Amino acid sequence: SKAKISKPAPYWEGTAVIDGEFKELKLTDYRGKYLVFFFYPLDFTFVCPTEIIAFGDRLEEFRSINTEVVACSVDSQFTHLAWINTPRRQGGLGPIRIPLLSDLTHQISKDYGVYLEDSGHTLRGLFIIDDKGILRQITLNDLPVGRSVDETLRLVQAFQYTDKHGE
Amino acid sequence: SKAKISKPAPYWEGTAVIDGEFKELKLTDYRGKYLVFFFYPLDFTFVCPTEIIAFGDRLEEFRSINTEVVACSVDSQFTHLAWINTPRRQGGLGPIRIPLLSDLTHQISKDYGVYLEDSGHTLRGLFIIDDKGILRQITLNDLPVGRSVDETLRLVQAFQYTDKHGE
Amino acid sequence: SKAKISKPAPYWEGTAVIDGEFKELKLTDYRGKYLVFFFYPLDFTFVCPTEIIAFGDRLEEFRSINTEVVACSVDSQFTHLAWINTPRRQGGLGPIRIPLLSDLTHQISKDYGVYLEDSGHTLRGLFIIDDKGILRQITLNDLPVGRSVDETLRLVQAFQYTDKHGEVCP
Amino acid sequence: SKAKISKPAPYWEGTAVIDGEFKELKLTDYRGKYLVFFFYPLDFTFVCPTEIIAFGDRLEEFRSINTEVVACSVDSQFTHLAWINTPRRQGGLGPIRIPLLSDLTHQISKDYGVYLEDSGHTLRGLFIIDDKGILRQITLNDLPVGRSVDETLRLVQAFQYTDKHGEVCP
Amino acid sequence: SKAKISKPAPYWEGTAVIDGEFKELKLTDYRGKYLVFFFYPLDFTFVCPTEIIAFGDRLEEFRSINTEVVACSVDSQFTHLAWINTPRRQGGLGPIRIPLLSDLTHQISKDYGVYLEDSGHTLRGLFIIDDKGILRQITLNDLPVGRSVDETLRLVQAFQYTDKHGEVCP
Amino acid sequence: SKAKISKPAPYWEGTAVIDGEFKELKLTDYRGKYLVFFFYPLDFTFVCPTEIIAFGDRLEEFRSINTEVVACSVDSQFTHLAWINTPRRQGGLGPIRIPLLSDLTHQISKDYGVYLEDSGHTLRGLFIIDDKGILRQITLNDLPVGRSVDETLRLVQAFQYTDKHGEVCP
Amino acid sequence: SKAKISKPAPYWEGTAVIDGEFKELKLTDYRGKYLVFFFYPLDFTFVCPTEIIAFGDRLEEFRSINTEVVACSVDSQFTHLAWINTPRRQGGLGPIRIPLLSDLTHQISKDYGVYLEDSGHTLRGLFIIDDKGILRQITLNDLPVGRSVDETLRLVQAFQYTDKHGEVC
Amino acid sequence: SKAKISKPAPYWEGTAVIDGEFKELKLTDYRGKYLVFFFYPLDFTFVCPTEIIAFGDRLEEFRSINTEVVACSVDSQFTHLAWINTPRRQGGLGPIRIPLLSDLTHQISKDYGVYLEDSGHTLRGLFIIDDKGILRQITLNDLPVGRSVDETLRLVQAFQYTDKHGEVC
Amino acid sequence: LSKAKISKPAPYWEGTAVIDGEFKELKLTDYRGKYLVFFFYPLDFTFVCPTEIIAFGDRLEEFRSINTEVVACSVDSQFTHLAWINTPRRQGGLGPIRIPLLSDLTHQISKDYGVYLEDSGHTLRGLFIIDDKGILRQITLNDLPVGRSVDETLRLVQAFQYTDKHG
Amino acid sequence: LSKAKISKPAPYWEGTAVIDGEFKELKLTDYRGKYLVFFFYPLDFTFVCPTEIIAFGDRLEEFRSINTEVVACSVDSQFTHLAWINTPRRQGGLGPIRIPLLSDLTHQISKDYGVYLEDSGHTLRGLFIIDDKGILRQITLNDLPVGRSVDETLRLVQAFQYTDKHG
Repeated sequence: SKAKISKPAPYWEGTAVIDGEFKELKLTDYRGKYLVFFFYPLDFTFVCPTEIIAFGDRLEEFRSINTEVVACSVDSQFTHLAWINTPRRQGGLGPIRIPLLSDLTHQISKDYGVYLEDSGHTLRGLFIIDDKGILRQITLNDLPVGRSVDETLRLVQAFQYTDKHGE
Repeated sequence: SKAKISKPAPYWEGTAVIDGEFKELKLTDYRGKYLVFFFYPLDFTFVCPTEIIAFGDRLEEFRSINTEVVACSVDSQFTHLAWINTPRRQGGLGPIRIPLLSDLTHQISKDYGVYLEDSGHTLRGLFIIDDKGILRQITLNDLPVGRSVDETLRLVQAFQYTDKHGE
Repeated sequence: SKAKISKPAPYWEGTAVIDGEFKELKLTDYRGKYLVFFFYPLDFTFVCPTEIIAFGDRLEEFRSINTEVVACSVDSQFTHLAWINTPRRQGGLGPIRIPLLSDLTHQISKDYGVYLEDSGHTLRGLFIIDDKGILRQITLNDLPVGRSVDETLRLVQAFQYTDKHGEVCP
Repeated sequence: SKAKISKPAPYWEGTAVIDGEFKELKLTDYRGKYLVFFFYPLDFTFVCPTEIIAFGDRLEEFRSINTEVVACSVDSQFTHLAWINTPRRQGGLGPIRIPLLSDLTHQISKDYGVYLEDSGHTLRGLFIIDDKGILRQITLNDLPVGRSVDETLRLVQAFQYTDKHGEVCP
Repeated sequence: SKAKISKPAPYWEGTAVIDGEFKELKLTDYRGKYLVFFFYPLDFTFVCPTEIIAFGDRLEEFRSINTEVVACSVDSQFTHLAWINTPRRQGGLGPIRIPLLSDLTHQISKDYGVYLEDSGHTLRGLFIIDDKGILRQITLNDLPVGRSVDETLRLVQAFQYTDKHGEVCP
Repeated sequence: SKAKISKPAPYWEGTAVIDGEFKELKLTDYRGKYLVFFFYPLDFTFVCPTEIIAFGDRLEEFRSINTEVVACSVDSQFTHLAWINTPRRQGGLGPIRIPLLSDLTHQISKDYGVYLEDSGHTLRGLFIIDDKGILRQITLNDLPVGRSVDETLRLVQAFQYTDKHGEVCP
Repeated sequence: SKAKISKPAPYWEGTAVIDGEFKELKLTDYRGKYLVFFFYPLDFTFVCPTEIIAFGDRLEEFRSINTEVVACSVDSQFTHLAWINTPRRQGGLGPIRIPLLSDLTHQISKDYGVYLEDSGHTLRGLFIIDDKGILRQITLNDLPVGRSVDETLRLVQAFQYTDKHGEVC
Repeated sequence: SKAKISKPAPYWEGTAVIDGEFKELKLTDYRGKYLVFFFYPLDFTFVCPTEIIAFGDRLEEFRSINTEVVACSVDSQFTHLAWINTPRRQGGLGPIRIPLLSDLTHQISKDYGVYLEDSGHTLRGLFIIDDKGILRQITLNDLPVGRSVDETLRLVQAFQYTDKHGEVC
Repeated sequence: LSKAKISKPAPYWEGTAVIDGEFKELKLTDYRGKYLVFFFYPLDFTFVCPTEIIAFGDRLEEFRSINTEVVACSVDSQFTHLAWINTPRRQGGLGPIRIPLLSDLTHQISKDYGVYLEDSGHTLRGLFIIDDKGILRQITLNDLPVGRSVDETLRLVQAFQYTDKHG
Repeated sequence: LSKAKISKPAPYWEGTAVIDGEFKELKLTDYRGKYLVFFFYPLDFTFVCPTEIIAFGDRLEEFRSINTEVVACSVDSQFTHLAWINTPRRQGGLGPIRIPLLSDLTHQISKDYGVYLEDSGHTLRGLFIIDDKGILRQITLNDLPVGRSVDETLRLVQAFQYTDKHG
């Protein structure tokens, strides 16, 4: 694992799905803004994707504080694309406004210390990266428990407040 | 790579989709029969899956010579399941009678020497394993070119003929 | 770091201040209960200890869901006790309901991966350990931003709910 | 093995019998053409050389798609020439149209990953190399089962088709 | 330990409390003066701080012989400041004229060979460093026993004397 | 090389052609007899095979002094059989009384220090091995020059003589 | 160095001059008593050995508190004896009540961390070892500056006091 | 061993007895000529040295084909000279036309692979070296069995023949 | 390990010696241009008469008339050498002496000449003949109980000087 | 490297010696129970008179009356030693001799006694006094041009036997 608090967050690049198209995406495309970078275990499971949907539905609240949100699994960009194109009712994701980055090679998961070598995918990991590319926060959940948009917004707001005013 | 001609084919186990259900599958479940074990690059691409369909449609010809056929990619069993449940017309696989083994951890691809470390999936690799678990044939194609059911049947028939009659 | 989600949380033992007394405290003392185990950077700073006080003031919310809280810094047990004996209105901690564990040697901070080699103290690390001694959650924050009791309770509840009932929803 | 799909096929050079003469033959001599490069186990066995003869007898099918064929075993160039000079009706090879490369030192077999350390000869390995010297295909068979000219032509055609036009179908 | 008699005292730097405020302090800030540099185990313990106070009250005796005194423990500078701000009556140090240097990382203590790996703090170690930065004397005491200001003054005057005049006694 | 004068000749085994058929042959099959074991570079070359034929025709001279002869090259046993089956007139060996051992893996040749890494075959090497498996004599010739049956007979009789009677001449 | 505070003091053994006689001496011979174990650089030098003399002359202040003193240098036992048999007024040490241990091989000096590799003798090192053989105090001085008997006594008394009562205040 | 067929023969140099005089001799002194370079075990033994004698007595058969012979043992040049100055009829070698090279340090024997570590002398090793300094032939015999001048001649003639014409038939 | 090799430069040494009752820095190379007899003796002030040193002392003009110096060495300090010299013979001392007593306090010189006994802390009886070019010509090592002869040493020096000139 | 250490067992040696004109296997331990003077000389048959060996030969009864044997050694073979003995002195030989000449043909004995000159292939002039318990008591190493004295050797042996008994 290369992810260390107060150090540049580890570099990543891959293929994401953004508004239904394949795009090359780099961690460093987000310099100048806070980034919530998070991992989820797999597309197309039998468990509703409440957390991705929750982050998707609430994106303008991140955007109004100069923050982007990128989600990532070990799935191919082709799987992400199909998942998005499957309607929510059939067990799919549906349209989403959050980029789904593919970590097909697993390099990215390993660098972020979230990769489950016995399973082949990640745990639930979330990372808050500031506008200088510095890693400010790490949250790792065992699989059965998701993340909260509200907790994430508090953390982002607090790191931004302390960046300007100290303490 | 651990795959060597005339040596036991390397052991594998994982989750497969077989008739639309998840099943634990082991290379060694096929002892007593010839096995055509093959890898393909990914589910849900924009390229028709002619080869998987071809092998699927022609399965009884393998079965009448005591031969099973298993296909494998680095995709999750959940992705395989969704791919099978997407109709052929929408860019899916449709029903298939061939197990789709998941190599989510990539261990299996690495052992078979078919894993593309820069890409995160396999090339087009096919392996003929006899009823004693011994590896008899290796075919590796660069991605753009598929396999032939007829060539595969010739090879299986020939190895079976030579097992009994020599030469 | 020896701290791995899904594995036995790394063993620790040390001197804690518990109700104004020095007691030997061990991780296995918490077997049979959930444990919120968190690190904080230093006693006696000029910045209000709002986040440690919050946990102690709200401790019954943990205890009513069979969960204990232990706080830890690299400070000695003597510094802990002096901090506790300083009134909040003077910037002290005041009397507190949760053990303050001393990690003077730095071993526990290092095993938890929260030690800052260049500063000599830890960042803000929090760890949720189930009643079987298994690590379930790791929250690590840069120095300037504290933890939430509400978030921590949501996490503990969620882990106990899924411990008993499993999958979240259809 | 140095043989990797998508990488420059491993360089080789040696003495080949070409139209009953010894010539120095190199892999780069084939630049600008596809090359089917295959190994076979041994000259002068009691088993009909049906598979080597097939390739030579059908060579114009390769040449009309800008492809050359070179066969190779661990035998010396002298053994190759003697095999060629033995009539098919005596079990010899007879005159043949494709070079027979000698890999007497075993280096080329080893670079191709087809050498059998315990036997001192190769298995049945075949390699399709594009006109840029890149390896596109590896076919390795156990000893008792030969290669197909038809399969090999299908593969070469498919690689040239996708070299120019790309993806197979919608 | 890096501390060797007749070699430059091991470099150190850190945050010290000097007249009730945080200051960066370096060993090299003392070039041109003798330095009494001593370690004590911990702030805020139940044992009376006799030895630091004795050095403090008697500081002028060192200053009149061009000598500074600096004390050090593994406590943070914030704990050092709180201890100074605690009246001697409740267990504090009270106002003090000597800097309290913080060795929070434990590096300075390790470099001086005074750190106790099993307890997380130092034993009672004292060092006489001359005006040229050279280490002249090492005193190491097990925990229970303090240092004497008079003995320290005798060693300092002895070194200054032999610096200037070489000779002891015919 | 593992071949050392006065030590057991390096063990070997392989397939030999003996009276026109394949036989497994082992160095230890010769215990109780002297063995002339010699290597020649290749079957089927343009240079006349004078030396093998000379050993062949004169075999009875070795047999009458309890000595066997075995020849070896890196060719396969199939090439050895074809060479024997080729009339001397067209470039063959013709019928032959000495076994042709195959060293296809190159192991036996390496063990005897006769292998040429850059050519893939042996130089002209000959070894006299006594009835107790001990190596008594090594002759190594660059390629162009053959061995003499008379010289080989002189060495064999000399060793048998000194075996029995020790002495050379007063 | 093998000398570590709170750990058994490094074992030593060798020939000492005791009472103008050569005797084999061991650290373990001192179990049951406190030991002031001190190294001095060389016999027969041009500077008054008032520091070894001072310990010998005030020896009873150690013994009345169950403490022995042993002095040690890299000189041979023969040289120690010659030094003793040479009168104070003449460069000698004269008769002395404390054992002089020879560290001729330098093993003991190296074990105590007091050996100077470039000069071939020790600095001025003093070690306080309790009745259980545990090292309690280390005093190391650069060559020009001697030890004080009063400070050594203060230290021994303080260790013995805290051994029994544990608690300054 | 450094002696490898087809490679330059390992360089050697040392003192030889040539013509009853000590001379410095080198492998390179032989460039332009074929060299029979042969090792024999020891001077002064109880068995007829008929094998060195045989080479000396038939030396002209070598020289008429541009070939020199040099014999070598681990004995010193002084011993070689004593052996030469001792008459055949008395255990000696007598006068001899071939240089006797001393390998007293054993370096030359070890470089040629002929040294027996347990006995301290060589086996019966012979080396044929061409006019370009390339090693062409190695003959190694167990101690009891000598070399033949006729076979050596046959070998030299054959190398020279094939050097020029290349092709038996 | 020993650095003293016959026919090689004698190992370099430097230290304090007592010369005519005074301390002087002395080094091996001070002797270049002259032959040097350099010998070790085990210790000052033992109960065994210092016969051999006295013997070399008394016969020093025999060495000097053949351009040869003599230097004695033990591991004792230069302060002990001075006391031993300043102690009358009848009291067990050396008495006045006209050869330098070199101190090998650090023991490095003894170790370099291969005469140090690591279990005792002093040297055995070792003697070295070094020629005017600094070359070691002779090594004599005696177990403790047996001393060196001045006559033998003289014979050896004159023999080396003779063959230096005439072979 | 040398194994010869004063006060330790002399290094073991075995070889062929010429004794009274015959070959005999000889080993160091044949001398246990007696003192042994064991010395090396560089070579047989040189142009330099063999004075020292003859000297030890001629004076052998002086050694034997003090329970002491003498054995001479060079790197020459036992065959050369025999020829040298069987060559009359006036012809440059040794002539009849009553000390064993040991052959160190392999050079191991010379190396173990630290007397072998690796650039020349023979030994320097080395002499060893070994007591009746096999203990090395004295080492004398002389550069080539200078020989050993029988009188010194006698003095050294009698001195060791004297202090063995009386200190």
